Amino acid sequence: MLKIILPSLMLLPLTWLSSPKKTWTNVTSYSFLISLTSLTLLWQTDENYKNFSNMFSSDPLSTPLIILTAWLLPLMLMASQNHLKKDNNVLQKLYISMLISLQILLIMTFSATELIMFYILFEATLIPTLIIITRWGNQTERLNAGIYFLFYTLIGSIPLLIALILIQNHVGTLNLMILSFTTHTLDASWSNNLLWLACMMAFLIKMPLYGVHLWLPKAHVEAPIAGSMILAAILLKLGSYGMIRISIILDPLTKYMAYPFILLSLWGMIMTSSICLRQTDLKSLIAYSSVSHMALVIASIMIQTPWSFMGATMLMIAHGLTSSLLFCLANSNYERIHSRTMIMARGLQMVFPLMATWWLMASLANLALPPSINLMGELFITMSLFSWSNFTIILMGINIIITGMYSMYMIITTQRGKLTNHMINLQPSHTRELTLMALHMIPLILLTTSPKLITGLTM
Amino acid sequence: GWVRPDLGQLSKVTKVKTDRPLPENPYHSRARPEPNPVIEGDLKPAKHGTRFFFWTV
Ligand SMILES: CCCCCCCCCCCCCCCCCC(=O)OC[C@H](COP(=O)([O-])OCC[N+](C)(C)C)OC(=O)CCCCCCCCCCCCCCCCC
Ligand SMILES: CCCCCCCCCCCCCCCCCC(=O)OC[C@H](COP(=O)(O)OCCN)OC(=O)CCCCCCCCCCCCCCCCC
Repeated sequence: MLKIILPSLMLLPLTWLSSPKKTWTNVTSYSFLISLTSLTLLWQTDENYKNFSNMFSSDPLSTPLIILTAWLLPLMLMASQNHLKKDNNVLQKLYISMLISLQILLIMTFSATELIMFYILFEATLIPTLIIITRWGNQTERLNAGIYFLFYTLIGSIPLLIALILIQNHVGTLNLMILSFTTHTLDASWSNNLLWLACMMAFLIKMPLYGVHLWLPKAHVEAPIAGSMILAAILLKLGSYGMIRISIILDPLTKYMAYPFILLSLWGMIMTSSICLRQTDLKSLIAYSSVSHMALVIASIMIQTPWSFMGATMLMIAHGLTSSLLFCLANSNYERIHSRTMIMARGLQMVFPLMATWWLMASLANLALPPSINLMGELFITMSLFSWSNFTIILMGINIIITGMYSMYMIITTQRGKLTNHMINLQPSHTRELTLMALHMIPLILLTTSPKLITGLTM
Repeated sequence: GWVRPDLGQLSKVTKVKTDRPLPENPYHSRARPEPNPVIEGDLKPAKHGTRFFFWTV
């Protein structure tokens, strides 16, 4: 794991020592090489998990998240290159440093084998996202968005810290593999119910429920493109990863203690898809779509079926890729027009043909299309939920119908129709942003071609 | 035939001889309970380092 962490650590001296005319080139190229290096722990021949160190470990669950983070860092650099062109060199290098530190801390978080170290790196990732959102956001409400994001996360995470220290004082180790082996059943008391709530609510805040979710649209609207990318593609999945990790020591009482959150997830995915239907902001629409998909992930992890876990992992990776792609496309239009109003730019398929192709493919990934890991994850989540109770299929069907409706509504209202001819400042395309869309979409095709990698722990 | 003592003669120690036995336990002292069993041995290093959470060393 150190062979991946240390080059990413040395990215920062490269960033601060590179010439100002070569900084973006050097950091982007070496971060691509670091992702290529991070591809090496897919070499999983045996069923044994790759335990490199006494503190670092690999997993069929942790590996796709690490590879996605290492892949997404150069994509964030490419996306954030254009909107920092009229900026001080020190500020540009500081922004690149924030992105690189996010990548380092997230790789360490996913590869950490101890829950307390996972918590430390969890809040360590909480810091530079706040700095990015507040310092480089565009509108006034970035400060409110940062406050909401930070303190939703912290009020979630403090009972998680209390619960982790309780578990460490009880069993003596707080190591994931020792807990997984000598896990102990809980005697179903009110203290154990509160312990379950304390160790769940941090991750239930971090990936959005129907309740606490109000920080996500604010942060996504007010964040720059790299911040939206890192949030919607890694941090919600970080909450899901934490839930999958910590659910193993709560064996007997999850089967009744998970009831309110399953209902909250299903009805909330319906309501957030409805908001996507009647939403006037493109980034808000993508954010609420992310809430709906993560609600599906919450329901699968709560019902704790092998099909549910596999579908949860597939939906995690697929949703990260397609949400980053949608955010990048919306950011390209926003860099053209300097407004996120959805109804204002309408006939963009006329002037941007292949960007419209990327829009069409991104929306076909957003809805569940059967040659895609999106439909793979959503379909196996549906199968596990219907096994859990047959009446969940009604909520699933309503969610799928509204999902198709808001995705095709997005395509029709922002690409098709008569072109708003008054918008003179529609530059043709940047090879950079077309490359950005291609680097989002081609991994979706490859993971569709071989979905055994995205299958998680259970099979 | 008595001689009055000098200026500094009555104010010194005398070393009087007696046959009364010396009291072996003045103050009627109690058992004086034994101290703690001090641990002896070679100072080996701490096992597996500090054992503070995830710190290996
Ligand atoms: C962001 C989400 C916030 C809301 C949900 C938070 C969790 C709600 C349910 C848990 C109770 C509150 C958090 C306790 C954290 C520690 C849990 C734990 O270790 O439980 C086992 C312990 C019990 O320890 P034990 O299990 O060792 O008990 C001994 C048991 N025998 C003898 C059988 C071995 O629970 C507690 O000690 C709970 C005491 C809580 C006192 C403080 C309450 C503060 C107010 C509550 C809400 C706080 C968050 C919201 C603040 C406002 C936000 C707007
Ligand atoms: C793992 C975590 C990932 C997280 C995100 C990572 C992003 C960065 C990725 C960096 C590169 C990693 C690539 C990972 C995928 C690799 C794909 C691959 O080569 O898979 C192997 C597969 C053959 O292997 P095999 O063992 O036969 O497959 C299982 C069979 N039991 O090979 C093949 O089958 C050949 C594949 C290449 C040849 C071209 C395929 C063209 C497919 C066209 C599809 C058209 C339809 C698309 C519809 C889309 C709709 C939305």
